[PDB]
Amino acid sequence: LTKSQINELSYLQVKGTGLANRCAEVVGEDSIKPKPGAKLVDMCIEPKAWAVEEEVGKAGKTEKKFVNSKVMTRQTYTLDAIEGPITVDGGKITFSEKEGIDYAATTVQLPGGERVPFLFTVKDLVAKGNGDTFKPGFQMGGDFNTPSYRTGLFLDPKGRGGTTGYDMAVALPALQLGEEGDAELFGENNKVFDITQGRIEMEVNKVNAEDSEIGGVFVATQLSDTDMGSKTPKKVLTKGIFYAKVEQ
Amino acid sequence: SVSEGLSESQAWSRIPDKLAFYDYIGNNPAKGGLFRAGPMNKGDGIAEAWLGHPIFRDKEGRELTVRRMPAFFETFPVILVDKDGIIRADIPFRRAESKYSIEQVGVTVDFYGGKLNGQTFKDAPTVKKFARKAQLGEVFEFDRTSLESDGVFRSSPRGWYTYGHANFALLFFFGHLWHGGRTIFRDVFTGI
Amino acid sequence: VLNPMWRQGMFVMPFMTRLGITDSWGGWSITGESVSNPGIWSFEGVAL
Amino acid sequence: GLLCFGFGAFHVTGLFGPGIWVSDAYGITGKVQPVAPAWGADGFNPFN
Amino acid sequence: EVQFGAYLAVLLGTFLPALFLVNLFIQTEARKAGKAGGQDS
Amino acid sequence: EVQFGAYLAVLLGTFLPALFLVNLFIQTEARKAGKAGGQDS
Amino acid sequence: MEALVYTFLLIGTLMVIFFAVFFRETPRI
Amino acid sequence: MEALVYTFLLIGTLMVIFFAVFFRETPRI
Amino acid sequence: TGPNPNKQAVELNRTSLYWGLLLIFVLAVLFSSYFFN
Amino acid sequence: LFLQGFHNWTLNPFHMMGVAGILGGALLCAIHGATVENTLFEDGDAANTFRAFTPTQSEETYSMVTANRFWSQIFGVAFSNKRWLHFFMLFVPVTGLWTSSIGIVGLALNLRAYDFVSQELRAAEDPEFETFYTKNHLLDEGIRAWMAAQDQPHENFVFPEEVLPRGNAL
Amino acid sequence: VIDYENIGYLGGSSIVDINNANIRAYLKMPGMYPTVAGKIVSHGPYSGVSDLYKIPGLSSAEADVIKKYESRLTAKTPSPDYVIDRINNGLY
Ligand code: CLA
Ligand code: CLA
Ligand code: CLA
Ligand SMILES: CC(C)=CCC/C(C)=C/CC/C(C)=C/CC/C(C)=C/CC/C(C)=C/CC/C(C)=C/CC/C(C)=C/CC/C(C)=C/CC/C(C)=C/CC1=CC(=O)C(C)=C(C)C1=O
Ligand SMILES: CC1=C(/C=C/C(C)=C/C=C/C(C)=C/C=C/C=C(C)/C=C/C=C(C)/C=C/C2=C(C)CCCC2(C)C)C(C)(C)CCC1
Repeated sequence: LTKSQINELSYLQVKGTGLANRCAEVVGEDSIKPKPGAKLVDMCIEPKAWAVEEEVGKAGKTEKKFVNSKVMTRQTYTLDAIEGPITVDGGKITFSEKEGIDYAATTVQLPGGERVPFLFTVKDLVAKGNGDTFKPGFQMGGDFNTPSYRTGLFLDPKGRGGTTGYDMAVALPALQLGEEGDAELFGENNKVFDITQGRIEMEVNKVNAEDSEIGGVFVATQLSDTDMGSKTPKKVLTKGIFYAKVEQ
Repeated sequence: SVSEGLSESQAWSRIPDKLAFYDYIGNNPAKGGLFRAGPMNKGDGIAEAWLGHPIFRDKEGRELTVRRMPAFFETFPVILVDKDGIIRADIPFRRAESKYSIEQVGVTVDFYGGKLNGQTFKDAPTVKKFARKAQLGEVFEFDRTSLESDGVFRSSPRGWYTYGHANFALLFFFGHLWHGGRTIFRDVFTGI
Repeated sequence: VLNPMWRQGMFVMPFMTRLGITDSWGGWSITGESVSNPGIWSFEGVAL
Repeated sequence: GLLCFGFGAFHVTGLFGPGIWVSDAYGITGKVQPVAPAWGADGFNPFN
Repeated sequence: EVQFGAYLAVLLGTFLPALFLVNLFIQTEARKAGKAGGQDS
Repeated sequence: EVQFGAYLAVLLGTFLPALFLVNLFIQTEARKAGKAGGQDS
Repeated sequence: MEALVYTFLLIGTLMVIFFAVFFRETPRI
Repeated sequence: MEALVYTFLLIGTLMVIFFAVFFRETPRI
Repeated sequence: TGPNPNKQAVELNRTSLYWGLLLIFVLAVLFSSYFFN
Repeated sequence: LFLQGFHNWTLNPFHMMGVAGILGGALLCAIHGATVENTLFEDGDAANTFRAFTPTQSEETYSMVTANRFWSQIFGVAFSNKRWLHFFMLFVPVTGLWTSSIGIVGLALNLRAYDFVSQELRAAEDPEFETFYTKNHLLDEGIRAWMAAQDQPHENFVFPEEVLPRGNAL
Repeated sequence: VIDYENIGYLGGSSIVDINNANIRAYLKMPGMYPTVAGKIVSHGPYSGVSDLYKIPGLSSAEADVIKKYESRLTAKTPSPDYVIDRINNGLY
């Protein structure tokens, strides 16, 4: 249902129903032709399907394929209320995300019991439209970075962390007291925090001009979580719908 | 040895390895666990050689000493104190507003009389490594591969004998009680 | 492909897969693909 | 005999069953499928 | 990971006393059956 | 070097049949003693 | 591999409990 | 460590042999 | 339900016990090394 | 709290035996009292059943048969021997206490059942493994570090704020 | 990281880094904690101390009070695990 219909519903009528994650649809395909200096006040990114890059053999040959996977977290994945300034460098629309709820912790489980947590985020996005007027058939694209899934304040089960916590494994004191002490354990004692990169490609669809709202379908591929450098991260492919409202 | 007149390095190099090995917490009988089976060598590995006595100095050329962990504790923080027992440096658990970190207060080590005799270190991570090593007795070189030594201490034959025999004595007190009572009450021991 | 059932010393699994048991509750399939909601007649269901 | 007839007609021919495991001559692409009976001399071919 | 000597300790300490007790019960019942005349000698 | 599962195989295969046979002999003797009147019931 | 030992011990204890309820000495007056 | 098992088995067999000679059923006529 | 008329006893001589013990121990001696490999 | 923090006394199996014995003793006391009081015989005419008893009595005041049947139908096993019943009541708490004492004698030499080496390792080489056991270890470290300064004034322990282990904002 | 190099500039010492220290560090300098330290910690990385004065919006009074303590401030390389926690370090 569209935003004009959800605004009619009160909070009591919505709680529990599970439509808080849903993105409002847009009707009445039209062209916006944004005035320079305008920006997107709201923006909801809802993933409809998740997949993880994996190796699987079809007929005796293995190749990189994206296998589907069910999400373990219940109804957290959707992003909303993203704002960013639209500009025109050479007659091209650039979203340039600036602020808003754009990260979302999400865990997905592969076939075979493997659990792959990842941070579904759109941060420092730079879109590059194929023109101007947000009109049926528009495409944005762009790149973004993904922060560390765990920040410096997180503590490992043994009490080790980056900004705080033990620098070594206190449970094993015999690893000390030996010239080259805890080394094999240095890979896990040392907590590193690196930002990854994500590629998103957004295609616009039916656009309402009266309410100045745009909707469409996006495809994103983001790098998964690395447990503070302990494990090599995976590759996550995601597709779904979106919605955004432009204020001029 | 200093009083008779000798360099500090050669003064410390005259200390026998056996005497320094006694001053190590891995040899403390009250340090192992009940179900940590096997000999001590299974706990740390076979001792190879003494690493030498480290000396901790700060920018003002003091002599900081690492507070040795007591027998009760299994995890003890690394704390460096001067001759009058005042904190001078440590390893912060939360390095946010720490005013006693080993980097803010430059601390250096100078090993005397051992495998590292005459060597000194000024770097930050290595000073921390050696502080953590020297927090528990002297520093030694171990072989953690001959027996697959895990990272955990174990107890002496002293502790094992004491434990077994104290428990046996405690049980035999009960045995004496029961048997003496049975001797005294022989006639009635069949029914009142 | 390079680590089949017979390579891992499985003795009972081949007899289950011969008659038609391929899916597993863990989501994987012996024929490589992935299974969504296998029924009761998976490996674990047969064992139970 | 009743059980054997039922297994052959329903659980192997796939009339009311998953079928049996059928593979290629070199074991590259094999999967479970119903098998039609062979009422001929080739029915006694052990590999048929 | 775990000590590979426990296996022997756990299994022997479970089986040997259990068989000892089963032996005691079986011989008690056999003596009881022998005392009473019947098909059992 | 050697397989660490043999220990269990060798020790169990030595002890369990031995205790089974000892059980059989003990119960046979107990039944024999019970059949003949005497201090043993 | 010790999960097998733990499971065996628990199931054996449960079986012993089972035999002590339905195969007990009947008390007679 | 298997030398202990081998020695135990051999000594146990020898003990069984010992018990079968000096603790045998006496055959009577 | 009732007292089964088919219940008999079980016997084993001491010579049978010695034979069984010897057999078990000798089998263990023979196969121990092969199991250890 | 000191023994829990420094020795992990709750993890010691002898303490587990002791608590089992003590709780079983309380269980036995309550259940025997209730069973005896609820199987009394009709030995009076008043609602107060306390006055229907005389110390110089020969016959039994409660039906052993009925109690045995009730408990065998409810639980599955029941007592059928008063001597064995009361000996069991004697035996349980005493052996619980003896096992606990053996455990304490073990602690006196720091021979404590503190760590599971296998789990400690497997947690050390992988920062994703977690059980309630490791959480208990963290609690022990916290209590030890925060309690030592005031518990042992003769040691003159001085711990700066940045040295004390603390979790997040709390 | 197992050892951040710039520990002393996190607030322990008299010199404080502007690209890593939390807002609680700007409490030794009077007249700076609210409406001034917040602006510094709420904006992006700075290559040098001079980059503070271009901070958008920075009022004059804020510029003056920063110039008063310009000697104590220092600029180091940003670190993600510390820049993420500039506004709310966690400790109270
Ligand atoms: C809980 C304590 C306790 C109890 C209830 C008993 C009970 C019994 N013991 Mg006994 N016993 C005990 C501890 C105990 N024992 C200890 C620790 C020892 C080691 C020395 C003995 C050695 C012992 C022997 C050798 C014999 C008994 C015997 C007996 C039985 C006869 C009663 C008797 O002679 O008492 C014994 C009397 C006492 C235990 C009381 C002693 C009180 C002393 C004099 C107080 C001294 C105070 C001290 C000087 C203060 C300074 C100490 C300070 C510096 C710490 C009876 C079953 C006899 C037996 O079995 O005959 C059938 C027998 O022959 N006991
Ligand atoms: C509802 C009953 C039922 C069903 C559907 C299954 C199903 C299954 N069992 Mg099974 N099983 C059952 C009861 C059942 N079981 C019972 C009661 C037992 C205990 C005896 C077992 C013991 C058992 C074992 C031990 C094993 C299975 C296995 C299996 C699986 C493979 C079946 C297979 O290859 O069989 C093959 C069947 C045969 C080769 C039988 C051949 C029949 C012979 C040739 C008959 C010849 C004589 C005949 C009288 C000739 C006269 C008739 C003629 C004139 C017409 C399959 C999932 C296997 C497995 O994978 O484990 C999970 C396995 O190893 N089962
Ligand atoms: C002897 C002949 C024979 C044998 C060995 C099999 C064997 C098999 N058939 Mg099959 N089938 C046969 C004759 C036979 N069939 C005939 C004659 C027909 C025609 C009706 C069919 C029709 C048929 C169909 C339509 C299907 C099978 C399927 C199967 C497979 C799974 C069934 C199974 O494991 O049962 C094992 C059963 C038991 C061991 C009986 C256990 C009984 C106890 C009381 C438990 C009862 C179950 C209970 C609900 C489980 C509780 C736990 C649960 C909640 C997890 C198995 C390989 C299925 C398959 O392959 O799907 C992948 C399938 O869909 N068969
Ligand atoms: C997969 C699975 C199953 C997972 C579970 C895994 C798991 C959690 C395992 C742990 C389980 C396990 C057993 C751990 C406990 C281990 C432990 C601490 C063991 C203690 C061992 C031990 C030697 C303790 C020493 C102390 C000791 C002797 C304790 C015994 C306690 C005990 C048995 C008490 C009796 C309890 C009891 C219910 C008695 C009821 C008696 C009864 C029916 C009386 C009723 C009754 C009353 C009358 O008055 C009359 C007249 C009649 C007629 C009559 O009937
Ligand atoms: C495995 C194991 C082990 C080992 C153990 C052992 C080694 C044991 C031994 C034990 C033993 C080895 C025991 C023994 C016992 C014996 C006995 C108990 C005997 C008795 C005797 C008798 C009974 C006698 C009789 C007689 C005769 C014969 C003749 C004359 C008369 C008379 C009566 C005298 C351990 C723990 C280390 C570790 C873990 C595992």
